[PDB]
Parts: sequence; structure tokens; C-alpha cells
Amino acid sequence: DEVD
Amino acid sequence: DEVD
Amino acid sequence: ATYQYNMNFEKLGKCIIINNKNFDKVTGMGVRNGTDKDAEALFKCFRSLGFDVIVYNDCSCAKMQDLLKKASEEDHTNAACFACILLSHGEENVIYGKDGVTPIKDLTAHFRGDRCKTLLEKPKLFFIQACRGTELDDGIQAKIPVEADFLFAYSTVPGYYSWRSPGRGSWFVQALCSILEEHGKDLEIMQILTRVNDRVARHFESQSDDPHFHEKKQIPCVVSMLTKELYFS
Amino acid sequence: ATYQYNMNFEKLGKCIIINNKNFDKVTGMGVRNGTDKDAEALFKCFRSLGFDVIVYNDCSCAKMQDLLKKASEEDHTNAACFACILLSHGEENVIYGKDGVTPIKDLTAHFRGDRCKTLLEKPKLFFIQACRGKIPVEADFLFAYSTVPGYYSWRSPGRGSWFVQALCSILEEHGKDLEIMQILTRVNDRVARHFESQSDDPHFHEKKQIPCVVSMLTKELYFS
Ligand SMILES: [Cl-]
Ligand SMILES: [Cl-]
Repeated sequence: DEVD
Repeated sequence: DEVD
Repeated sequence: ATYQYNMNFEKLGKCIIINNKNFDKVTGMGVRNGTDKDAEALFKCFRSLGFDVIVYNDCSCAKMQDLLKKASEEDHTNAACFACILLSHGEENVIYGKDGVTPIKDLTAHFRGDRCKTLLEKPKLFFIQACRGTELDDGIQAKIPVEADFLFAYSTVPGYYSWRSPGRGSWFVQALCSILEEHGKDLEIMQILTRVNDRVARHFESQSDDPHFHEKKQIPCVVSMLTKELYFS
Repeated sequence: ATYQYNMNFEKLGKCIIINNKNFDKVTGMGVRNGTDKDAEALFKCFRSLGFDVIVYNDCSCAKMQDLLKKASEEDHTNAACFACILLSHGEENVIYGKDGVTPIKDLTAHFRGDRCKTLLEKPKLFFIQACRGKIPVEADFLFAYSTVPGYYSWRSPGRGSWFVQALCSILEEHGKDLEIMQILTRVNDRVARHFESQSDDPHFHEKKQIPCVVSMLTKELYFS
């Protein structure tokens, strides 16, 4: 998962 | 009238 | 029932009202004439819903912190929810005690999911009558996240003044109680607060001999992290 | 009907989707893999409600402001409402265009009651996927943020953002039946319960998200  |  | 908060508890819950009317001279803040009417109205209208209401008047910053920390440390196992109403002077992000200002976030943090276990998965409701800035609205011709299950009902939008009539009380509290009395046992909390928004927006307009503050308007601001529908059934 | 927004208009309204994927090196921001999937999902789910959707890709800050300003200057007399969805990196109270940051408040201000008369008394809806680490002019706005202030908003490269995927799932299922707050409350629950981050890095591992709805609406909004 990645963050914005 | 008054403000807070 | 899967989409609603379970309300099958012995108590609806505690409702704490902090009613700050009189302020130390060093704060430069004036007496909040009308706020006792708000506190009286709220005591009645929240009790009607089923809340166990307690009022604290003219609290210092330390007292507000202590009240809410201690409240968060009570056993809420047999309560469906918790409510807190703050009545004071304010500026963005803060509320005045008798002797200074306190960040609102620091007051509410005591009820976070990781800090108040017996309110986990239960609604935590904060109603805030206070200014959030100095802008006027002139109007125009007509496991789970620790911050889950909070709702903040602000009397006004960020950056704006919030209004109070000295012989009547604040517009937001007047509207809030009138809608709760009329519909509080029937409607969902967002339905209630939406009607409060409309009532404040439509039924109130400021009166002042000071032109700058005459014929002004207000719209409240509901911030919801709720995960279910809330009925006071 | 006195408690619901009037939806008896020729059109439900315009829906602008800003889909920011690729960023200038100067910003130091990474490609937002998964966002094209979000944008395609949103196009379908908002179109299903009846919105006239248009998607704009990799917009500069100036382009984002211009799009919204131009939109606010169109004639919305025959529309019931307006929606805008922003997909990007974000921080503070700002959102990234391809070339830097711009305040969210500047984007929404074009639609204030005193600046967009043909949307007066009509709902103006903003959905924002990004990190955040007589009538009042501010009335009738609703902001649906993917996260509360100070926290991360999560995106799966293969599936899309948690918030967008939850939002579209709830809308396609209940969008024609439920009031917008009922919808967004279910979105809050879905994101809070059905997602948890996975990362080799512990600082990004096993994290949770709660979205945040800010309503200045004065009526109930049904898409029917
Ligand atoms: Cl008083
Ligand atoms: Cl992509």
C-alpha cells in the first residue's frame, strides 16, 4: 500500500 | 446581538 | 439495526455542559450574556432525549481538562453514547476557559478509541458554541481508527464569528434545542443537524447599532466520523 | 419535499474529476499508481447517479483553479447540484497539482453563494482523496474527505484508493435509495472496517483510516  |  | 448504533443500554449516556459566562479580566473577554439561557435550554432538551446532564459553570482551563479527562475515565459500559457541549468564547481551534485558551482537540482526545475503552464503537458527540475566527457572513438574497465515531457540531464554519442574542441565547443553541424538542425522538442525528443548519441559516439575522455587525448571517458546520446512523429511540 | 433539495431540474449537474497521477520532478512526488482505476470507477458511479462527468488528467495548479473557476461561471440554472472529485497527493490543507500545491479553499471558493448565483441554495459537493498531514454564502457545501486531518489516506496500486473504492461501492448499491449522509456514513464504516494497510515498513504497516464528512447542507439530498 501507498499513501497520498 | 453579540459574538463569541 | 446493522446500520444503526445499538441503543439497547441502561443509559443513553452522560452529557457534560461547560458553560463559560464570566472571564478573568486578563483574557480581555466580556461576559457572555445569554449563555445561561443556553445552558438551561440544553439541560432541558438533552434531558428530554434521555441524557444524564451535568452543567459546570465558569471553568478554568485546568478544570475543563480535568472534567473531561475524569469523564473519559468513568465506566461507560452501560451507556449508549457520550455528549459534551462547550459554550464559550473561541478562536480557530481553541475555546476559552476563565483564565486562558485550550485547544479543542486536546479536550476531545480523552475520548479516543485507545483512551476511552468503554466508549469504543459508540458515538462521541461534541457541540461547540464559540467563534472560530473574525469573518462575517453578509449573506446573499434567497480494530477501528481511534478517531472513528466522533461527531463535532460546530455553531459556525471555520474562520467565522458565531452569534449570541443576550436575552435569548446563541442562535445555534436555540435552533439545536428547538429541532431536538420537535424531532429528536424521531430523526437521525444528521437529519437533526441538517435541520439545525437550515434553521440557523434562515431564521436568524444579526441586529446591531454597530453597522459592521448588523444584518449578518450564520451557517453551522457538522463534522462527522460516525460509522452508523444514530437515533435517540 | 420541504426537507429535501429540489431535484426537479433538466440535469442532475456537472461532475468534474481531477485525476492527478504523474508529478513534475520538482515536486518530488511519486506516481499515484491505482488512481486511473479510481477515476474510471468514479466516472461510472457518478454517471449512474445522473451527473454529467468529465475527467481531467495530470492538471497543473493553475489548470485546477481555472477548471473550477470556469465551471463556477457556467449557467447552472437547469442543474440540481454540482460535484467535484479531487484525486491527488495532499498535505496540510492543500492539494497537489502536477507542479506544486494549491489551497483547497481557493478551489471551492468559486462556488460560494455570492460568486455562483445559479447554484445558490443547491448542494455543492467536494470529494477529496488525498493526505491531510438572506442565505449564508458558505451554506450548502459538503466536503467528503478520505481522511481526518493529520492522517494518511491510503491507496492500493492494484485496486485504487480505499475511500474511492468504498465510495463507489456504496453509491452503486444505495446511491438511488439513500440520503447522501446515510451514504457517506456507510463509506466511513466500510473504510474503517474493511481495510488495513500492508507494508514491509512497520511505519506504514497495519494502519487504519477513517474518512471525514463536513456538512454545511441545509436539506436532505437524494439522487432521485
Ligand atoms: Cl446569561
Ligand atoms: Cl494508475
